[PDB]
Amino acid sequence: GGAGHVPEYFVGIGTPISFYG
Repeated sequence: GGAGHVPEYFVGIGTPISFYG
């Protein structure tokens, strides 16, 4: 996400570098 709690790391690359909620 951006400032969430759970990691939005679902992709392999380095796109998802935040957390969602």
